[PDB]
Amino acid sequence: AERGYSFSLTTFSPSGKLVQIEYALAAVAGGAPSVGIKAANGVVLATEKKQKSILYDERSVHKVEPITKHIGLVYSGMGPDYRVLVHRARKLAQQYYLVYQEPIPTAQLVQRVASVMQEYTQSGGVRPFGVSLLICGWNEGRPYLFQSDPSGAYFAWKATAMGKNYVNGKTFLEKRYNEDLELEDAIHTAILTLKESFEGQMTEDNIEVGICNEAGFRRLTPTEVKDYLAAIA
Amino acid sequence: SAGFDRHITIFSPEGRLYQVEYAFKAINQGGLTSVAVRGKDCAVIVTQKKVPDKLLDSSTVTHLFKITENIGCVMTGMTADSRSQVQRARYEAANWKYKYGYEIPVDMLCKRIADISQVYTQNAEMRPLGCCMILIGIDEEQGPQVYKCDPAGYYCGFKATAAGVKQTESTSFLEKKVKKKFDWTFEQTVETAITCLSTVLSIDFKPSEIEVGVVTVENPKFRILTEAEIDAHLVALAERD
Amino acid sequence: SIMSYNGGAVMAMKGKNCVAIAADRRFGIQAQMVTTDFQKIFPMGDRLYIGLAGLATDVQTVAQRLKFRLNLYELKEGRQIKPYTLMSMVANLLYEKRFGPYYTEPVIAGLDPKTFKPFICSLDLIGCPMVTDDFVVSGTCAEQMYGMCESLWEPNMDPDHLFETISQAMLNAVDRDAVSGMGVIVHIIEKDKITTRTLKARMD
Amino acid sequence: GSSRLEGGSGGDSEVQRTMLELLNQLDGFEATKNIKVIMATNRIDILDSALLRPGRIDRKIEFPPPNEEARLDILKIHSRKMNLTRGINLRKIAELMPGASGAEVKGVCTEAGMYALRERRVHVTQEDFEMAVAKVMQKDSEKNMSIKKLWK
Amino acid sequence: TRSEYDRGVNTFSPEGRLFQVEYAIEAIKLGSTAIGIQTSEGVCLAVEKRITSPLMEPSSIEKIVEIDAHIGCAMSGLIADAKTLIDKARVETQNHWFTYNETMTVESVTQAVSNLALQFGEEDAAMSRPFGVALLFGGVDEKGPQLFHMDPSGTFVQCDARAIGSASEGAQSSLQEVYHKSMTLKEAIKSSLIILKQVMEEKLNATNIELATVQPGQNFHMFTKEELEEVIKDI
Amino acid sequence: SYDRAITVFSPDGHLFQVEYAQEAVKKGSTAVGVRGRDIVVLGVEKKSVAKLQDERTVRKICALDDNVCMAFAGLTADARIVINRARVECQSHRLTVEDPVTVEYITRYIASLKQRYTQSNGRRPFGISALIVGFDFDGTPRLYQTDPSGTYHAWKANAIGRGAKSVREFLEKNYTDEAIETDDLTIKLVIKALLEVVQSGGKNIELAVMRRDQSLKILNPEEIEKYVAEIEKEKEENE
Amino acid sequence: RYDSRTTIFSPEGRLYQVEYAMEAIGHAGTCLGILANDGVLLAAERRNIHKLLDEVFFSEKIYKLNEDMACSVAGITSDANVLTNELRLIAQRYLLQYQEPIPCEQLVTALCDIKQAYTQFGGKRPFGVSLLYIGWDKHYGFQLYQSDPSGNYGGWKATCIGNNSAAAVSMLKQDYKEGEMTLKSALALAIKVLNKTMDVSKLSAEKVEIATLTRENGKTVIRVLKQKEVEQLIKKHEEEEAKAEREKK
Amino acid sequence: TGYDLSASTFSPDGRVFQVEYAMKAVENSSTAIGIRCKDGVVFGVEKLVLSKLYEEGSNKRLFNVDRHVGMAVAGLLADARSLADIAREEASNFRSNFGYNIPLKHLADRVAMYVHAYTLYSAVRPFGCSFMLGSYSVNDGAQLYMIDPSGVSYGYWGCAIGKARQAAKTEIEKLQMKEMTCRDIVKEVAKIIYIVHDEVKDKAFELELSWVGELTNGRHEIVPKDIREEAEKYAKESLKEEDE
Amino acid sequence: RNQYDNDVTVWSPQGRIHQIEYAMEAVKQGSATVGLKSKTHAVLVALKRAQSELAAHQKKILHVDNHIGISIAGLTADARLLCNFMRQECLDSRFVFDRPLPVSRLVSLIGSKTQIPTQRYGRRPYGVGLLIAGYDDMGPHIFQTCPSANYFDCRAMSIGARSQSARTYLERHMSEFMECNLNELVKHGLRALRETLPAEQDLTTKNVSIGIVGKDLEFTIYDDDDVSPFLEGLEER
Repeated sequence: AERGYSFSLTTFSPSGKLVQIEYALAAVAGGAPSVGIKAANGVVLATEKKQKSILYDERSVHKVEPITKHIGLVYSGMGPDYRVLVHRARKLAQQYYLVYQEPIPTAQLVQRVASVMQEYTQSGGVRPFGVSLLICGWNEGRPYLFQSDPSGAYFAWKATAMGKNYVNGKTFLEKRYNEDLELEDAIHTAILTLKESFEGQMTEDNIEVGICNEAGFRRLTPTEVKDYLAAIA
Repeated sequence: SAGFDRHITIFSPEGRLYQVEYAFKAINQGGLTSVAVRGKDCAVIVTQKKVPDKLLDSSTVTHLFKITENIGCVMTGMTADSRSQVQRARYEAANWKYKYGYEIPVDMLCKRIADISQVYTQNAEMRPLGCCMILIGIDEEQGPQVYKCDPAGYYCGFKATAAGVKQTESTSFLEKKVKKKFDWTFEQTVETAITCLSTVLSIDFKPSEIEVGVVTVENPKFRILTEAEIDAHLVALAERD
Repeated sequence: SIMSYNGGAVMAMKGKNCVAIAADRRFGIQAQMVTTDFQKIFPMGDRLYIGLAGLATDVQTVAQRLKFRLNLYELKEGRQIKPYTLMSMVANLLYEKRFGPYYTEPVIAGLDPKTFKPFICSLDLIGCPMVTDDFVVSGTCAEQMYGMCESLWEPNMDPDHLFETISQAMLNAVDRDAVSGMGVIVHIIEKDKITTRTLKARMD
Repeated sequence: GSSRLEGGSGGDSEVQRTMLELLNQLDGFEATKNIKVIMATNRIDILDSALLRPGRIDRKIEFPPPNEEARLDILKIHSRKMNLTRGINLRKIAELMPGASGAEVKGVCTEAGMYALRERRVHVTQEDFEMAVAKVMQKDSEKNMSIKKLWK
Repeated sequence: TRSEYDRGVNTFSPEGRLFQVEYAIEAIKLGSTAIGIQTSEGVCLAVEKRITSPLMEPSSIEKIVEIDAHIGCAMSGLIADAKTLIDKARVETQNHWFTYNETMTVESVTQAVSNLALQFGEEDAAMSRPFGVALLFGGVDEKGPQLFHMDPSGTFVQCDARAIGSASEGAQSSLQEVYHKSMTLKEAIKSSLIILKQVMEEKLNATNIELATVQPGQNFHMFTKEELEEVIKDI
Repeated sequence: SYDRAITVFSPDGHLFQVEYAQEAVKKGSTAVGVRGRDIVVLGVEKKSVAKLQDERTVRKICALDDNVCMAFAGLTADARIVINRARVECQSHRLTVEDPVTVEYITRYIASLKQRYTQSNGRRPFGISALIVGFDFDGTPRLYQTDPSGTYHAWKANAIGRGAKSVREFLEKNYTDEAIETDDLTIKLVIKALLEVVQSGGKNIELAVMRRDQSLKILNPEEIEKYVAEIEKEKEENE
Repeated sequence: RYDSRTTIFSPEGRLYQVEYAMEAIGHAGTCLGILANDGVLLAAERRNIHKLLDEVFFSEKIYKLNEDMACSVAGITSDANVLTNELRLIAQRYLLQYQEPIPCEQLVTALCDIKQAYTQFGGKRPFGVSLLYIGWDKHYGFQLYQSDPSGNYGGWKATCIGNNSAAAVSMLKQDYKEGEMTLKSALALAIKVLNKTMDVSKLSAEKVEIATLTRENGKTVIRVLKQKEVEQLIKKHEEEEAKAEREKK
Repeated sequence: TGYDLSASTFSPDGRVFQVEYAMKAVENSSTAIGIRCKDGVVFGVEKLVLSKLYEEGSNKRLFNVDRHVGMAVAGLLADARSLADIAREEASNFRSNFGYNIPLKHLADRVAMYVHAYTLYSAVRPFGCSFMLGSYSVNDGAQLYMIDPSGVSYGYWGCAIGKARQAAKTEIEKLQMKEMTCRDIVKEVAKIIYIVHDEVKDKAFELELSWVGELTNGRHEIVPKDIREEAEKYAKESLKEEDE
Repeated sequence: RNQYDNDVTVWSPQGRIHQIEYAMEAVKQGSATVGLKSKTHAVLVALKRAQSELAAHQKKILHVDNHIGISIAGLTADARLLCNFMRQECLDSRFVFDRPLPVSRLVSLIGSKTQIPTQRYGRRPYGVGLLIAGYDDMGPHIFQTCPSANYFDCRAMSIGARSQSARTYLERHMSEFMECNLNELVKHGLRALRETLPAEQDLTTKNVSIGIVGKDLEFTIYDDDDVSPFLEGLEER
């Protein structure tokens, strides 16, 4: 394309493309599938978590994790960068709580995580974060599902998917998604969305799902995931 | 798409960090190999030894280090980077104990090392030191733990694993073994590790050309098995096989 | 004392679905009064007032800095700062300079944007929030102000008689206060009504 | 004939000199008496400035895509020989076609006729025309939405 | 091959040369010519002013400037580097007077200016390239009249008579031919003006030259139009 | 490859990128300046704007102080930055020493600013040229001109920008003591010198006038129309 | 090649990186603004209207910088957010220092100085966002300014940035009456130009957002028109278009 | 190649070509050897007097870093001097910090730390010289370690570094070092140096020794004149016997 | 080459650094100087250049603290920087210890200082070769220091362009040293410089610089007429 305008994050290509940011987005796309649904009474995030072998103990490193009693986060991309971002998001939420005696609004948390990504994607000697985050929160009385991208841009998604088969997940959700939904059906919808592009049997211990309702964000236990997989199946 | 290879922070058009991939290639450069396996209430690490001379001091030559009073590690890859990473891990563990008051969990130490490696990968200041570091320890609640610190910040926990030149074959043998009766005794897990090494290197080991470290729930102190103990285990297992 | 230098007096109570925050008007340096229209009550929102009282320089500086940060907060969020969040903000302000404080005693009074429930609190010069269900005072003659407010306050109050209560309490407190008091301004905040009044006071 | 190049081992010297001969013929000595020239091109910016010189090209006509009125007229022109059916709005078809070239309009007519042929028919209707528009203007967009939303 | 060894001031070429410094020395030439002459009666500086167009009032082309009341600096090169080095020289002379309550020697002040010019790429001072300017400090001190030449490379050397600028090579031979150790100030002035007329584009007439003198006595003096015409009458 | 670096020398000894900054200056609307006996005037071409565009936000003449004015030619953002810093330093010098800034002092400071920005490698030169016209505290119609390379000279009348060469030649030919004897002949000369580049003469001309111990005054368009009418009448009469 | 850095001058004296940013602004979602003696207004199109996106924020391109001032962004999202927060900070700093709202010209000057600093210093890419400011102040009533990536600002009666800016500005020049435009006429003209510039079927009320700043009772008010009012305005405009078509028939 | 420039970029094989070039550079200088006898350690080096103008003792390649540790260098002598200064400074810090003499193993670990820190970055070059540390103490026996540009600290009974290292190692392997005493291991070292030295290529030559052991009270120091003379006489006699 | 000599921080694929070699070559770009010592005297003799017959000869011998002098061969900038460093170090040593700084320690410090730039890409190597002639309690010392941070203790050495002839002369005549009066010592040095000079020219009082230190003799520099007592008695070829 514009080859020479591809090794620098501080130089504009003639058409104006940020080639390095686009390549980071491609790296995000080439990652584990993840899906998010905004139910009318909550939010649900799911993400494909196949191991490369039985040796990998599928209980040490998570993919969907909390950031506060009412906010949680899942990722698609590189796991180390994801760990960095989740740590920074936890720190930002704690700073917000210290300054204001009130849990951080999900919109504010997403804004500041996007600001962190912006900070990392503006200098010529740093690598833009190679992940995209899906942040689910239960601020006020309504749910929130946001996406944050390496470019520092964030969105409010009704329901979306990202990763290897993001296009197929998006079409599937476009077909299956109705606004007047419930969290219980949203869980099944997300699980089916994963299964659509999933390879191999969907054992309860190789899929991770996290709900976010009025009771606060919570990663569903393997027993609950098994029960849900039986219910859909 | 070939110019996106001389820097750590440049993304390839397909979104690949060829420099970190080359760091893994350097992991597969020390020649040596190592294996770790956790039993019902104990974990054991065994690594190939290479002392191609009578002049070298085998006492100093090693690849096992006690990161603290209850956690051990086996290195593989460049030896200088290995020692540097070992010292960094020791410092992190001591700092953790000083700051919080209880010894660092093995997963925590592995995570901190992974975070340091990821920082090096992201900020173009140092090359990602190319050593793969396997930790073993005893957690008061979850039992034995084994973890890896590959030079990209990924730190998944394991039941049993291998690192080095023959990691793929060792992994295949270990998964074959673990698919049946994953719960093993101390002797059983030591035998599994040693036989994995022997078969994958297509050779049997004299007591001097092998190192073994062990942690047990009964004795949760990283202990290096002596020549006598390793020879006894070797002979007993070979006889009873 | 440092507070006694510029004097001052501020008080706030809450009745039923309404609040009443008032303060005295004076600026005298030590004894020589300078002016009689010193704005000791600042509106941070539609139904949220702050009654800074203390050293005049600190009062004005804190008012301006608080307005700065609160405008940033509103513009960045999109909401109107809830009274509890305002209390947290002012506490953080005061405690950010613990080693050398702003010699002032903030007193926040307002109505919740959503439930329109009365809220009142007062802080110390280091930022120790102290929420109350009945009333708060701050500034010089805080002793007489305590006496007045506790004696003449009653629960489940009603706007007009609440205004009468605040007027009488502040008037007598400033009357017994030497340094402070050259006129009393009272603000009554309702669910849908703000009323500002200029109670008659002994100009002496 | 396009923007000339520094003649080296990787330069089309023969084509360049033929273009120079064309330049000379268009405007040199013994100017042409009654020989008008109508040159056509798709991208003009690369044409040598010598060609674009007024005198060699005394006029330059642009052919922008139709303004929906040219589109309606082109639909009429290419559907005159088409067994239409009452209750048909070629105007609405034109609006459904934004920024479409005349070739695209002709393809729209051809595909509507193809759809009619599909059912061994001689008809044409709004349904067939709309489907033909959708088929002919198959825009291959980008769907990551992140590369799309980079620019607020 | 001389395209990779001169991208930086701190890169050595195979011949062990600082090509960037040499390049600045070459840049010295673009300026107008200046000639300084030392004599037992003092020192004389004469510079070919190079007015690019009339309507430029002459009191902006500062090729000769005053350093304290006992030295004059003649410049050839970039005006920016000229200004920076002149400011340094003035500040150093005043600092030395303030500290030691005396007048700095011409050698010492030239050494200070050279010390400033030394810092090429040292990450301890902020200039990063050579000062493309050559200076001639002619002054009077306890050691009698003296004249020094300083070049961009920080090298300074005493010169009983020297010429720099565009007409450097052509004027050096003329100075060599016409120089005998003992002269007078008037004789040096006449010789310098003759050489300037020899190596000047324009006809030497009143303006287009500047003439200055430092003598064991009266301070540094700039000859005005009257004296310039008087000398030009019988150069 | 002897280019694209502020701190790299070429065989001829040039700083090609500061030269390029000067070339960038050359691509700006013409600005003339002249000095009189008691009046100093700055004329500038307007280039006109689309009717939808407001005019008060476009400035080529800016007062750096009571007794100093600045005409501009080059990049507009660099102009704004340089003018802001020049005003800041004028007031700072007034603070440091209780005497109004002299034109020579302020132009030297602007030249030093440009020099500082062109010394290093991580900075781009201020691609502008400026004319500073003012009255020293003793009373004198001083006019200096500063270039991107940090070099400043003193002139009696000069033009910078697109028509720099032609307008400078015209001023060269038609600048005389009798031509600046009074405080109206100077203005007539300024409009005469600008008319060789501007078209309307009144719709594409802005004049600023500084009189001794008097604040800057921008001439009204009607006054410019009257003046250009006077010059036209003089030309036809001389014909 | 004279374009590898933002601090490099081409032999012609051109900042190629700055020019690239200016050109790339052409990809931003169309925005435009009109000034009227009654008030000032902005209109802006939503580039992406996918049905799976929420409307959590009641504005995507238009932000409120302070009590008396609003601005529309057009460019890269990250730079737009950075500059919006920075503008809020600048305005509130001026308010803290002087106890009066910053004049719009002063705020524009500050942000444009920062933009120029970015174009001029070291290894930092120029802020690739154009901005349209509207504001009210006691010095010049209502004002509308337009700021470029290169830190250059101009005061305009009515203008447009982003997609199809050329066509939009041509229509504005053709139709805009110099000094006899009211708010209703300005809104009608804005809807008309947006319809003729988007070129995306009909101008859906959901694919556009409009904001209006007007002085009321001595206090400025910036209203973001609701979906109902946008629907009413587009319906009125299409009624006028139908009337014109019928008359022409 | 492309990946050799700078020491912060891995080649596709995973090899740090800059450190490999540092190893190559160190394997181009004069040879040094050390041996750990049962109750001490001995260093020898074949210094090359590049010109007779140099006096005896110039270019001392057997530094002492803290009283009890000797350090024999091989490679770039500038980097050798810098590393010697760093080693002295680290030993001084350790003595100040802990009030007791620095163990040689710990000192070697710290210097390997320093060398690896240098080889990590991209604004500095890897150390272009290797060296050997040796010491003897009552509470620690005799210790010897070898550090190279990559910064590894393997222990040793003996080692050779420089041009002729493999031949020196081969000669050393056939010795009873674990039981031999200082007074004879010194003679063996001199014999080995004279055997491995290349006269037909290096022309000039000088033999430099040192030891630290109990007979020195655990304090490193240079050889006395008579001891060095006797050792070199024995080496010459052994060389003549081999030639016979 | 052509890609391994663009900076001092990169190793060539031969185990050699090319910038250091380039500096060690630049050192040979200067005028010839030599130094030597007796049992009680250290001396340096050098050929001070003349850029032109009009301009005087640039100074050669630099007077470090009274018991030390140096002769430079290389960039004037690096020579001045190193001379200032020497003077500051000797002043600091005299200020802290009430006695002169040893020449060995001085040269060690100089070697470390010149080595540090030879590793980090922050400045070029110090392009000067230094002959340090000093007198400490131990006795007269002559040291050489090169841009590669290598320093030698030399009994009689030469540096600069055309140093091979002087080195050969010193090699031949070294047997004489240690038992020569000061006059004989300076005559030896002058003969070495005559040999290194080409035949058709010679040594004149104008262009030769001499520096001597020794017992109860602080460093003294002779130039111009001052060297007449040596040249006049010096034998002719």
